[PDB]
Amino acid sequence: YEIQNAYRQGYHWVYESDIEDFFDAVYRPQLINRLKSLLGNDPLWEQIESWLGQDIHIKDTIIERTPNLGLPQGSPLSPLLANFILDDFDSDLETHGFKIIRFADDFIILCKSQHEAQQAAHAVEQSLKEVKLSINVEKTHIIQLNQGFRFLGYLFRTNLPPWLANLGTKSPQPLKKSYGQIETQGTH
Amino acid sequence: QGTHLVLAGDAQIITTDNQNLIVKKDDKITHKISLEQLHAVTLIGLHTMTLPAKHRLLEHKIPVHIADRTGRYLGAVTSFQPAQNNYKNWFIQLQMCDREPFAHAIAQQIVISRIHNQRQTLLKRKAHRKQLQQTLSNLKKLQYKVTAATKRSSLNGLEGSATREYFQQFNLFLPEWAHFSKRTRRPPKDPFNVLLSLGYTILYSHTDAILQSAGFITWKGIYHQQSAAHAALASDIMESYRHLVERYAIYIINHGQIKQDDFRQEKDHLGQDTIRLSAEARRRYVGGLINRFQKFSKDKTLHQHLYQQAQQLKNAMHNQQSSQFQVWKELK
Amino acid sequence: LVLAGDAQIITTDNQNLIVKKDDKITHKISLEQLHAVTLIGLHTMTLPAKHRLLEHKIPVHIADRTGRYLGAVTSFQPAQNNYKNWFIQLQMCDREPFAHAIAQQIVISRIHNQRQTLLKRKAHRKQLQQTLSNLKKLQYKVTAATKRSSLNGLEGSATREYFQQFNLFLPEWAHFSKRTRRPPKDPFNVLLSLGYTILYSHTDAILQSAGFITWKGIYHQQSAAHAALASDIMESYRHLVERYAIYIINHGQIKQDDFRQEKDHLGQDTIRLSAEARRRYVGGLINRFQKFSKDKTLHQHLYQQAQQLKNAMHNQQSSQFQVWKELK
Amino acid sequence: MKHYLICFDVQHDKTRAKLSRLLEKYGPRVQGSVFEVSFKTPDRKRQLEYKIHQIIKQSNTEENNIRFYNLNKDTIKHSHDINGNPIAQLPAAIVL
Amino acid sequence: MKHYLICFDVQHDKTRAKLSRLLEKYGPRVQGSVFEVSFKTPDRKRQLEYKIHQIIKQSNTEENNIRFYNLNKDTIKHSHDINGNPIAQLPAAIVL
Repeated sequence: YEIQNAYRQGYHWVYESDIEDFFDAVYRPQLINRLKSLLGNDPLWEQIESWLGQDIHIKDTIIERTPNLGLPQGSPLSPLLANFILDDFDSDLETHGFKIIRFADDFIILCKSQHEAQQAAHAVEQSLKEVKLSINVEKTHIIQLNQGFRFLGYLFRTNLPPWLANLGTKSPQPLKKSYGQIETQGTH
Repeated sequence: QGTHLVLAGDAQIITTDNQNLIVKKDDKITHKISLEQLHAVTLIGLHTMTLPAKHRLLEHKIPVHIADRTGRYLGAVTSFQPAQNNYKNWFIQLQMCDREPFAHAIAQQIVISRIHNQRQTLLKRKAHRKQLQQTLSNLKKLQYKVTAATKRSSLNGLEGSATREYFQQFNLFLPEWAHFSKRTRRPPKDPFNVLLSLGYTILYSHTDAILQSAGFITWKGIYHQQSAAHAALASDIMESYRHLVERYAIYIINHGQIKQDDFRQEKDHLGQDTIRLSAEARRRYVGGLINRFQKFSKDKTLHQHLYQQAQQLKNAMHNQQSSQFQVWKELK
Repeated sequence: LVLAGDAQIITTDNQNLIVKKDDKITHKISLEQLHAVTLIGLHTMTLPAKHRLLEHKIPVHIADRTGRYLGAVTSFQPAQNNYKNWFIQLQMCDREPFAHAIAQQIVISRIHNQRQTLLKRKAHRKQLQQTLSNLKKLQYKVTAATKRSSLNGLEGSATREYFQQFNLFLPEWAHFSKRTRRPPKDPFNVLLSLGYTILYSHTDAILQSAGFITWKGIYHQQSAAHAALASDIMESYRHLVERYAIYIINHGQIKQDDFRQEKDHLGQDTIRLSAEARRRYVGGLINRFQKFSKDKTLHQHLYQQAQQLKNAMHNQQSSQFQVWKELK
Repeated sequence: MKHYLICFDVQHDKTRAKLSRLLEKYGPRVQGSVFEVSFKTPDRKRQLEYKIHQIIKQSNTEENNIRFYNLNKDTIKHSHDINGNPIAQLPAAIVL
Repeated sequence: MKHYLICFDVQHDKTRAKLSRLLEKYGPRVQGSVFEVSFKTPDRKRQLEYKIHQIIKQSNTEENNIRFYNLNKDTIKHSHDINGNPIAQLPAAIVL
């Protein structure tokens, strides 16, 4: 009933649900504040930040990340702490015409149209191409990326939110019962 | 052959007298070349060309190579004979850019020339020589090792060490506000990296266009990685000439044509903090750098020189001999 | 698009191509529908328009009022940067047995077409018997030619003995004995040298859209300002220009009051067409191109033949490509 | 049978109303002023065209911006809006 | 190489004014709100739809009342006006 109600709202397209796509958009001080409210003031929280905001070394190149933004993929705390504060994206999914339906420790992504996703993906691809060019030409050594960590291998071998690009790398699916295309003589 | 005329300035006007080609700038005749001593034309930017000139050139089999304002190579007004040169040397380049003795000989010569020129740049200061005797001796020691290294990664390491030892010393030259310490960042946070970045991009674009005009495939490189997002051969040959940008940048900052006022602190649409160069200052700097490109030598300008170098490399590949291609070394 | 008119000035919109004559707009064609463009005459093209047509990889061919060919504005970067088909072509064109087989096919097609066109003039059959037999003998040797260097001489002799017979059909004011190519200096030769460039521009645009590089040829090794491959394929289809010219001259559509005679740039007797006669001739030629053999225009036959040639070259078989060879 | 879409732009405030009141019977008012219609024999198309002409004579200004764009099977197959929803589609067998 | 027909009815005049001015360049204004557009490669269609998304986000109305139809080579053949005039016919060779 919730799915059909959302179809009535206009959300005609669905996406495969993966929490990975939401690793690059997390704003950490809100998460630390929520934990500090639940479990109380503690000296562990500082340590937690020092585990999440580190810098990657690849071939004498330091790939950083924007301060107070993101959760590192390939870490054990990240899948637990990503869906803990997933609901805070709802407004940022509401303005762009996206909805999430939760059930059985899982969710599903509903959207009206697929144009902002493709524009975010194309912006990310162009940005990565310029970054590779400025690696090979101007001999840059400290690279700060905001998005696109999933294609971090590519370098070596208006603003839209960073989860839009990760959604746009995928291809969505749609959700008097007619039964085919009309014939030469008509419909039966 | 003949003169290979290159127009990379600002809005010249080309006209013909039916036996000569006349290039005027603000009605002052800048070039007047007979059609028997002309070999090609290269138009970088917007240059009006009177129709009798175009017909006279096409009748004499003189190609016109058209390139964008930035330096991207588009095409050429040609006929059969001038356009046979754009494809009669594709296969031999792909053969001879993979054979390791040839490629490694040329990649040894290029790095030798680069380290030689960046020694010469410090030699010409003559005011802080005593502090730089150690650095020049170190650069000589690093240069002498390139004559023996029989792999590409060794060349990369030697050139990287030489470049670091060359940039560690510029804090003596620049004034107080322009002192820079850390290596270059992709989003700049200091002025000198901004100036160097503009210079490197301009030189790369122009080298790329002039290499493509001679008949080369610029993604097959002899010393760099064959890759997209850049041309290997253009970023390969441009290494010998990189000292012009650095010398010019030091000159501009020291002589006061660019001050602290001209740099603008801002945040891009991505939100990352940047410092950039204002539009008037950027136009002034680009014009001055192209002027230095034009003042390369009394006989040749830089573009004609690069065309001659490309012809030399073409002959070297054609005859299989790896030492007929002598690289520019700035011998005094 | 063709510009055979009088003194047009092409300019751009960054989205559209605008053709203004004396500040009067004549056309505003979109860049998404344009395929090529030919400039016969004294037409201008602003440099940003050249930038836009060189970005979209739209060919433009140039000529002069006399009709002789000058050159082209082409780019040397491939379609999607895939250098595959170009490398295949540049390998295959210089292989000797393959190129020899295709050049033999093209020469045999050309000589058969010439014999056929000399065969449909009934009233002059007695005058045209021996010549036809001699062409047969030349064809009888083209199969026995074992080196690519002999084909040029055989085709030259065939074309000479063919063109020497047009003095019988044509009126006395348009007689000629030799095809004068670079400076056309006869009333009849301007017609041929103005139709060949339209035919060449059509086949060249089709070939470049197929994926080829037109500059390298199979049978035409050394050429003068014509792209070798387009001027190689159009060998079989160049009796559609040596029949239309006879039809135009004989049936009174074009008469000697149209030609303008001048001295050009140093002083040479040059005969050309005024603008209106050029427009009529080019329009009629394109109309006759459209009315090719039924169900297929000439463009839709040349794309078929280009695909057949590509499949012959990729599979390394010279038997897949079949020359046109107009009906017995 | 042939599928057409009729698109008209008339400025007379009453004549536009009368064409709107006429064309809603033969096909759905798909857009604000664009209809889709279908015919099986061309004489039925001619009858509709004559009705349209009869209505537009009362304008007394001679408006003629009424276009009948055809629609094929594959043309309908390739058609879509921005969202990607197939449009102007027809059913083969309704199992009501 | 695909022909398309572009039609809309957006409620606010200023919001659809930018739609109209964007769409003048891509094809002629054949009627009051109808455009005939020619495309060579679908990436131009994708970027045009991306900009249409941009302006409809600007309008803050969520208008899906933009409709694209195809026009094949023979779909053109049966297309016409009320007075029988053929429409949307693209030339093969202009002899300007």
